[PDB]
Amino acid sequence: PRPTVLVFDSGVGGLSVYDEIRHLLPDLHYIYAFDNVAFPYGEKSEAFIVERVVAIVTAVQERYPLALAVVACNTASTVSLPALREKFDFPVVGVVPAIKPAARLTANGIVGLLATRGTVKRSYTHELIARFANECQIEMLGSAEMVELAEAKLHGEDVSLDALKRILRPWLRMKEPPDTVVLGCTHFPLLQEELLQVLPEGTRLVDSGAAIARRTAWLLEHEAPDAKSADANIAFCMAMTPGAEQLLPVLQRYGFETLEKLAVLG
Ligand SMILES: CC(=O)N[C@H]1[C@@H](OP(=O)(O)OP(=O)(O)OC[C@H]2O[C@@H](n3ccc(=O)[nH]c3=O)[C@H](O)[C@@H]2O)O[C@H](CO)[C@@H](O)[C@@H]1O[C@H](C)C(=O)N[C@@H](C)C(=O)O
Ligand SMILES: N[C@@H](CCC(=O)O)C(=O)O
Repeated sequence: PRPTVLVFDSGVGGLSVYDEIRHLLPDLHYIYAFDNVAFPYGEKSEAFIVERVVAIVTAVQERYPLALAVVACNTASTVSLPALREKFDFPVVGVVPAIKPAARLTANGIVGLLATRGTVKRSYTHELIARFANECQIEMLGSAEMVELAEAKLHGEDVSLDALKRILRPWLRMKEPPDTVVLGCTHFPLLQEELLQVLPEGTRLVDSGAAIARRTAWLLEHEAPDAKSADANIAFCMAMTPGAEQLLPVLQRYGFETLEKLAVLG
């Protein structure tokens, strides 16, 4: 039996964070849960999102006591953390765009932020940009379409590079584009290869994955309750739809043998 860790996202983006966590802590009892019923969260009202994520974690907790939970979703983290930390007695990890380290890595002072449409309109974002990136200029680019490209990719469809170039056209037309790009959407690291083929040579991609993994390992050491299981890793969807089912092969490649429907009360 090993500590049970939940990794949550509205869709497949959570898998990029999970991938980093499992690389650091490979023997844990992982539970991956994705809200295919309410995806995408980017458009949704914040009041709905908070209630929804709290309800999903509540349902997961009923199936398995949790040692720790990761909200590997930018559009949910910020607004949901206080509520989740109040209701549960296990540490909760959140995610915010890696602007801070990107600001210390840029050489030309131009830092780009790729996030979903809803994330670039949040006050939480605008604030972080001023708090740890006062010495550099931030180029924001929100794209709900890129999220879909990531979803498509893990569903078996090939990513159209032309679609990406179009989305990134603004940056490709810059005299001096960002030399550092923050992936502020957990779906984006999944498109790393494609992004590197389209973005100008020398662009460095930065995300929160490895840092989340380290934070997870620290919490499992200094805060997580003794909640463990010997059961194999499992993936939960909120509705057994063709779309969710189509993720089975990828989920299996990621280490989740089974995909089951989770009953949620919210
Ligand atoms: C060990 C620690 O306290 N880390 C905090 C610190 O990040 P810093 O860049 O200095 O170091 P790092 O831990 O290597 O993190 C790198 C980057 O990864 C991301 N990161 C890291 C840890 C985490 O739990 N969540 C997260 O989103 C951040 O964008 C951070 O900017 O400063 C960041 C900016 O304030 C914090 O988001 C980050 O997480 C802490 C644990 C935190 O409070 N995170 C938020 C999400 C929360 O729990 O409410
Ligand atoms: N994984 C995405 C979720 C995108 C969405 O649901 O709109 C994020 O980090 O917010």
